[PDB]
Amino acid sequence: ANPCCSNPCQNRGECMSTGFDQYKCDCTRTGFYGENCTTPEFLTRIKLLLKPTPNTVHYILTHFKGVWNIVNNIPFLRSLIMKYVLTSRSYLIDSPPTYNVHYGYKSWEAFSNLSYYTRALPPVADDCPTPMGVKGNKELPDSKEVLEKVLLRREFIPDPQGSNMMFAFFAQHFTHQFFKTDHKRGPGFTRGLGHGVDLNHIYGETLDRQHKLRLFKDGKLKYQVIGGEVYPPTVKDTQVEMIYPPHIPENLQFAVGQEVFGLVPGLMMYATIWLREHNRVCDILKQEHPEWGDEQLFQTSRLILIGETIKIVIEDYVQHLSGYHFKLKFDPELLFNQQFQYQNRIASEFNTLYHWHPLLPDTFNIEDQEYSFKQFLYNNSILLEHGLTQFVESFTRQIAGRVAGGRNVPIAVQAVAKASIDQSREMKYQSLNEYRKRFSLKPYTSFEELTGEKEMAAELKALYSDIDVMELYPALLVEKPRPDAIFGETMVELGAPFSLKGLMGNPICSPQYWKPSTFGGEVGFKIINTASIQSLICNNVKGCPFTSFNVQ
Amino acid sequence: ANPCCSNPCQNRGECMSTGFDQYKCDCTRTGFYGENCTTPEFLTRIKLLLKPTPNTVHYILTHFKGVWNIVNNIPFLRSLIMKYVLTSRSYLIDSPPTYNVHYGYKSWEAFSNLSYYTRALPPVADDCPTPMGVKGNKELPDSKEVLEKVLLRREFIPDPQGSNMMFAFFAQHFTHQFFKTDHKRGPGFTRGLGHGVDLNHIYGETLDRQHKLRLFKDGKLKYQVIGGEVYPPTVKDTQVEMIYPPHIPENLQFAVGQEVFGLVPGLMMYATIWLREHNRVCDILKQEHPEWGDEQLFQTSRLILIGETIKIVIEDYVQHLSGYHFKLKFDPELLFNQQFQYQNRIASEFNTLYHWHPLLPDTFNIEDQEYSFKQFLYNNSILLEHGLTQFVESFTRQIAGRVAGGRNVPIAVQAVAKASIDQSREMKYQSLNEYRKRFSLKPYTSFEELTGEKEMAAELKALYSDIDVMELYPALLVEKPRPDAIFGETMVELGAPFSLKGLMGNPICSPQYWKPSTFGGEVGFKIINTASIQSLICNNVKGCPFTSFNVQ
Ligand code: HEM
Ligand code: HEM
Ligand SMILES: *[C@@H]1O[C@H](CO)[C@@H](O[C@@H]2O[C@H](CO)[C@@H](O[C@@H]3O[C@H](CO)[C@@H](O)[C@H](O)[C@H]3NC(C)=O)[C@H](O)[C@H]2NC(C)=O)[C@H](O)[C@H]1NC(C)=O
Ligand SMILES: *[C@@H]1O[C@H](CO)[C@@H](O[C@@H]2O[C@H](CO)[C@@H](O[C@@H]3O[C@H](CO)[C@@H](O)[C@H](O)[C@H]3NC(C)=O)[C@H](O)[C@H]2NC(C)=O)[C@H](O)[C@H]1NC(C)=O
Ligand SMILES: CC(C)(C)c1cc2c(cc1Cl)C=C(C(=O)O)[C@@H](C(F)(F)F)O2
Ligand SMILES: CC(C)(C)c1cc2c(cc1Cl)C=C(C(=O)O)[C@@H](C(F)(F)F)O2
Ligand SMILES: CCCCCCCCO[C@@H]1O[C@H](CO)[C@@H](O)[C@H](O)[C@H]1O
Ligand SMILES: *[C@@H]1O[C@H](CO)[C@@H](O)[C@H](O)[C@H]1NC(C)=O
Ligand SMILES: *[C@@H]1O[C@H](CO)[C@@H](O)[C@H](O)[C@H]1NC(C)=O
Ligand SMILES: *[C@H]1O[C@H](CO)[C@@H](O)[C@H](O)[C@H]1NC(C)=O
Ligand SMILES: *[C@H]1O[C@H](CO)[C@@H](O)[C@H](O)[C@H]1NC(C)=O
Repeated sequence: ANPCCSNPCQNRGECMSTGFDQYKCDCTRTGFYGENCTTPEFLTRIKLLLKPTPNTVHYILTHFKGVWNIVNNIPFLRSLIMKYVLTSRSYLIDSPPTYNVHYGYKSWEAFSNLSYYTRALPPVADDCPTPMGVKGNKELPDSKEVLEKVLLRREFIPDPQGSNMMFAFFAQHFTHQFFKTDHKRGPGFTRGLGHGVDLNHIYGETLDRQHKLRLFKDGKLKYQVIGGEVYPPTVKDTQVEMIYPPHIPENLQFAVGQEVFGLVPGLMMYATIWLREHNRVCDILKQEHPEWGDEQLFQTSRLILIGETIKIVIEDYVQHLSGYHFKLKFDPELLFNQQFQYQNRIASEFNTLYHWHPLLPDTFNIEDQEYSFKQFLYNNSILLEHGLTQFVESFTRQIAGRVAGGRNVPIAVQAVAKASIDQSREMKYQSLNEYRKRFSLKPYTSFEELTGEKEMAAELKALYSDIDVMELYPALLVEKPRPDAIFGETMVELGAPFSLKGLMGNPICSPQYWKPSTFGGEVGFKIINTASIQSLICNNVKGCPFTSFNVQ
Repeated sequence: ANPCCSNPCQNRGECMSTGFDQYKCDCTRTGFYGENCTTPEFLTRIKLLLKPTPNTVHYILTHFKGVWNIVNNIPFLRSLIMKYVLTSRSYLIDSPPTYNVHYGYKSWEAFSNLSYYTRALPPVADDCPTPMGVKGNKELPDSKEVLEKVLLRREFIPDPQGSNMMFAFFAQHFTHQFFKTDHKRGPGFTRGLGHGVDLNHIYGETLDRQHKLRLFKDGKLKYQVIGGEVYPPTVKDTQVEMIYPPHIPENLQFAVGQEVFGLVPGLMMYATIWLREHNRVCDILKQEHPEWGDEQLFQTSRLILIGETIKIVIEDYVQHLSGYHFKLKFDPELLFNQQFQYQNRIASEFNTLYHWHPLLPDTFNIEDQEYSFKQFLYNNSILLEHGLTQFVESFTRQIAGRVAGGRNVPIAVQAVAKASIDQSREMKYQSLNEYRKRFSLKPYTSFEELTGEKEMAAELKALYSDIDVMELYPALLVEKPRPDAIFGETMVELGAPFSLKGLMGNPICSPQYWKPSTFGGEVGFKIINTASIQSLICNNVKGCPFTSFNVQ
């Protein structure tokens, strides 16, 4: 009987109850007034008429290759354009943060406690008649049925943007430093207390773990040689807890920063490349500074690789996803005269939307073999057999699957995609349309509008009845794609504002950090400002193989 | 060894070592260039010709009362002047933070680890030949020697600005939520992980402790009634940990946020006052929101009390130090069109500079009683015998001591003063003049200029030999005060920027937090926006006694 269950307040205003059956919207700063904040101020009307849509802005950025080439080669214009991509999205995220799984009103508990993931929209209250609020049946549809009807794979669908296994395993590698759900406490809690890109997946969370993995000479990380080739050290040597099953022998239990990376050989491939990069950067700084000791050689090297990570994510990874002919840029200076809060907190909804399991193929194709999931998982024997070089050639070739578009989730991993739906409801996620309004988008008026077709749309109607009851995770994996694109509209417009805050809100982008002495001089600063996915591979893998986040 | 020991790089330039005996300065965004960042850019010269000194500004806000009398009453103007006091300060503090006691270069470990206090200037390196880097003798003067000669009180010196014991105990009480040193680890570490105004001294550091302190009905805090007067609850009842000497009987072991507050009866005064307040705010919030439950009551009250703390801090407490005829405002909307980061980290030098033990009188005077240190400390029966009303009346009347100007630390607490000296040296603090430069003040050119007299200057020159080797903390309590003022130049110009960062950087002062609905309605917002020390006492002390931070 909470009178805010129906989400009455609009355009980002806030609902407060003023009696057992009465509510009241606080419209402050929202550019609208009236009972439910639906009447615009004069200025706000003009702003709306002149502002374009996400789908129109997408057209321009993905057409006119000749105009964008002129723009891409004038340094001054390129910067101005990129500034606009950055600034036009900051307002979409709340920072300092606000809600979480247990708090639908701003509290000190919801602000102070770094073990929760924060939330873009608050959770439906426990005393609301229906799960979404006051719309829909008493219980949501069966998740197993949604899994089977519109998510699972029949015939493999490839990414028409030509993504590959270098890209998928890099997605999985990067993200698994900040997305680390503490399943003991629940779906809405986290073990990455750094909230953002601290490279804990190489160096460890605690100080205790960090020291076990360090050599204490020349700033380096422990390692071992097998087959005349540098690999991570063992568990028997170092004492770092890893999640292996007991039938793995001692000499194959590798130790790295992220306790879970032993369970896939693609994770452990990047694992070894990033480790090699650290020790390579140690050698560079050592020559520049023979006066430096072990700690400063280490602590500076970590700063450089946080620089490299962010650089590649913006100019190779997000560049590849985007589709754009415009060349994106990592250059923190664009924000020094703007209103940016250098800070971040991981949103539950960012974790949920990044479950891109439809990328994974039915088999894994290295050299002359086709490995199955049961053969691939837990099996580092494969790595040593083939070597880093063969892995890179082979995974640059193999094509990954389409995320949006529906019905392309691998059966090996059906359990996982079902968990995504169940844990959403358990965390009390508001509906798709309330989430699209939250990020300034037009609500879908039908299931056919969502999927751009008739078969899955017809299924989804029968199961949900009202389009305003449709859920976020499933909608993302079924949404109509952009032309020859990997993703739909909702994925990108929610995904991007979350991502940019965790990349640019890193303290090394802050004015007082972003200067050459921070990283050991000009020589260091240049590693960050010329890093790429192709050089990361070439510097650290025998014979310097060609690579890319797309098939050729 | 280290070729940056002599502190070459001026104007905030950062020193780096490019080999065993050769350095380099990073002048990025300083305004200067050249080997040591000393050659000014054109606009920098121009700005230094127009900027007035801090003493010029001080004189202007403390004269012209007929002109400030009009400004105050015309709200348009008032706001423009506050916005000047707020923004003129901001360039001084590093936010995100940078250094700490172990790291004199920037590092993930220094940024990431919330257990340290931060550092405004970096530590002096270990392998430097002297304590201040290169200047002075092998070792500093004997701290006993320093303490006895210029710091200890001979005869009591009253504060010319009329500061009383209400102000003494508000200072101690208020700041002991974020100055909470971890003496097992060492002086550069903290137990206060909110690095700010979270009010852990009323509610607790951990969710564990807070729950033990709460009533779980109407959002209230637990309490007991002794002779018709409401006091905090026992340790028996709560199970919360406090620090009492063995002889204290079960019924006088009170339970409060900060575990150390039982030791001093003046602290217990304010802890009982704010507890009565919290519960008072709950009763109001229930007449308004009879729908609400226990969590939402407790949590909105705790948000409201934070705002009252900040309100009273700026418009009574800091207003009283200032001596200004102009009336300060607490208004978060003044920073909504400025660049300002909404975060903070407490800094060692803030901790050190706020050891204002010269405030303490020779005895604590209540009704017709003059209690000694020995009698006053650890003895809460004194508070139960006289009662809140009479504690307030007595403390509104009793003048506290002058801090600056020398020779006013009372003997009882001399070991504290010495420790302040010795711990600074332990934490490798730099010189006084290195700190004055850092906050854009003029370095002192002699001990006589610093003190404004002859006798202490001669004894200090005899000990230190060179003005450039003088230490920060003893300097603060020796400094020539402003005309009839409690402090001098240095204390304020370092103090104010650190503090405004802790007041205004509070998450409750951002755009998304600062609006009626965060505080449960317009009623709740009114309780912050008309808060004062006078009303805090009036509503929570029997007979609404008159109070103030200065003797009539
Ligand atoms: C063979 C490779 C993979 C396997 C075996 C796998 C399987 C799993 C499993 C079992 C979970 C735990 C879910 C739960 O218990 O509820 C998980 C989490 C997750 N996966 Fe994968 N997945 C793989 C590849 C990927 C890829 C390519 C991505 C794309 C970036 C991805 C994204 C995620 C995300 C975001 C989570 C949640 C992380 C967290 O909250 O802790 N996964 N995966
Ligand atoms: C009148 C009774 C007081 C006594 C007996 C006293 C004595 C002491 C002692 C023994 C310590 C170190 C041990 C501890 O943490 O308990 C200390 C530290 C300190 N004192 Fe006091 N003091 C008194 C009042 C004040 C006042 C009026 C102020 C004014 C602001 C003040 C400011 C501080 C500060 C900021 C610290 C450092 C605390 C920390 O870092 O944890 N004290 N004092
Ligand atoms: C961030 O929020 C979390 C959720 O509130 C806190 O984690 C919770 O800490 C509680 C104790 O401080 C646990 O409460 C349980 O309480 C009973 C009653 O006293 C105890 O017997 C139980 O042992 C205790 N724990 C368990 C596991 O039963 C909560 O369980 C615990 N976690 C969860 C998921 O609820 C964090 O402490 C908080 N952060 C901070 C700094 O306080
Ligand atoms: C933030 O900073 C603090 C300083 O680095 C950390 O506190 C230190 O944690 C260490 C744990 O790794 C303690 O180590 C002691 O010393 C040896 C070193 O080899 C260990 O084996 C011992 O087990 C350990 N204990 C004893 C009794 O020797 C440090 O002593 C400890 N304290 C201090 C004052 O330095 C914090 O851990 C750190 N937090 C994080 C998250 O990084
Ligand atoms: C808007 C634009 C340029 C297309 C864009 C696309 C992005 C990202 C950022 C931007 Cl600005 C970051 C992404 C990530 O971090 O994975 C992904 C995202 F789908 F959002 F998840 O693609
Ligand atoms: C510049 C002006 C207005 C005089 C000023 C004075 C202050 C403070 C803030 C300002 Cl803006 C805060 C203070 C504190 O927190 O105790 C003290 C300080 F001495 F600085 F420590 O007095
Ligand atoms: C009450 C604390 C003083 C006892 C310790 C002896 C310190 C001696 O110090 C002397 O004190 C004289 C009298 O105040 C001053 O005139 C001298 O300048 C000073 O050197
Ligand atoms: C693991 O990989 C090895 C090496 O190719 C292979 O022979 C073996 O069958 C795999 N083991 C399992 C349990 O699948
Ligand atoms: C504390 O003061 C009271 C008077 O209020 C006195 O009776 C008592 O002796 C003192 N207590 C102790 C433990 O010294
Ligand atoms: C808000 O709009 C109007 C009042 O202007 C009212 O008819 C409507 O019922 C209000 N809110 C909802 C959720 O219907
Ligand atoms: C910096 O100042 C000048 C260079 O202009 C040089 O003579 C001097 O020795 C340098 N170092 C120091 C410590 O002043």
